[PDB]
Amino acid sequence: IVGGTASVRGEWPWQVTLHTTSPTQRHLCGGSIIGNQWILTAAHCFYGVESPKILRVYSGILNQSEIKEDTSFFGVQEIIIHDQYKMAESGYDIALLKLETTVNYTDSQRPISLPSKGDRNVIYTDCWVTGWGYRKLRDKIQNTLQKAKIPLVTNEECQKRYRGHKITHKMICAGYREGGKDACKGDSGGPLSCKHNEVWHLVGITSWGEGCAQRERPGVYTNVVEYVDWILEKTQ
Ligand SMILES: [O-][n+]1cc(-c2c(-n3cnnn3)ccc(Cl)c2F)ccc1[C@@H](CC1CC1)n1cc(-c2cncs2)cn1
Repeated sequence: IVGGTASVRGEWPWQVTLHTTSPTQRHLCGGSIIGNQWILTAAHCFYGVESPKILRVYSGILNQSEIKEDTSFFGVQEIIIHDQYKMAESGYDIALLKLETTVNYTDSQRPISLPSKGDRNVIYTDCWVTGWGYRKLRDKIQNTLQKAKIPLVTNEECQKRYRGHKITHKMICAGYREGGKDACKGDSGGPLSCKHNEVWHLVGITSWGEGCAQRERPGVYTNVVEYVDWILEKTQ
């Protein structure tokens, strides 16, 4: 996260850190708890992942340094990537992880609701991106989970900033015109979380962008409301 600040324990309890363990263990992507055995993340995260065997899901983590050889994690039973996914910039950047067992929810590990039926025309004004990613283009994964409030941008404005890409209704864009706050490398797959009537909703999945926090180049997010039927179908 560029231009963000440190979170505290329990502040974003649906946020998980997905680790790969091949050829060495490291943070791969963010993700969001949406059910006791279900994580929602980005399909691009699994580029070069040979199978679910090498994945570890860690929840209730504030600092990456908390993760040691005895830290509990969830195994991944199945990776479900959208059938039309080809690359993040073309859309369909969405994946479900089915865990091998059920999260018992606690103060530090909680689900986030999907955008609610009948809320299609809600204007979200309280949206936050979170993650352990770079603070600038040439950086490193951060120890403490970071947060930044970022305003949504209309798809018309977003298309004007990305005339070489097709910005569809299945994407949502977010950023300041002057830049300075954005997701960056290592934040992909995590949530764009928006609070409405004091309830948090998973509005976006961090997906792609031209650079990090550049002027007039918003971050692009998978528009979760447009995949609710797909999510319900896979998780039934
Ligand atoms: O995470 N992440 C974020 C963005 C991104 C950007 N960025 C544009 N240029 N950089 N970021 C801007 C706006 C928005 Cl919304 C973004 F989602 C693009 C790509 C990635 C991921 C894809 C990898 C997982 C397949 N990635 C992770 C790493 C590293 C991990 N460990 C050390 S490096 C490098 N790439």
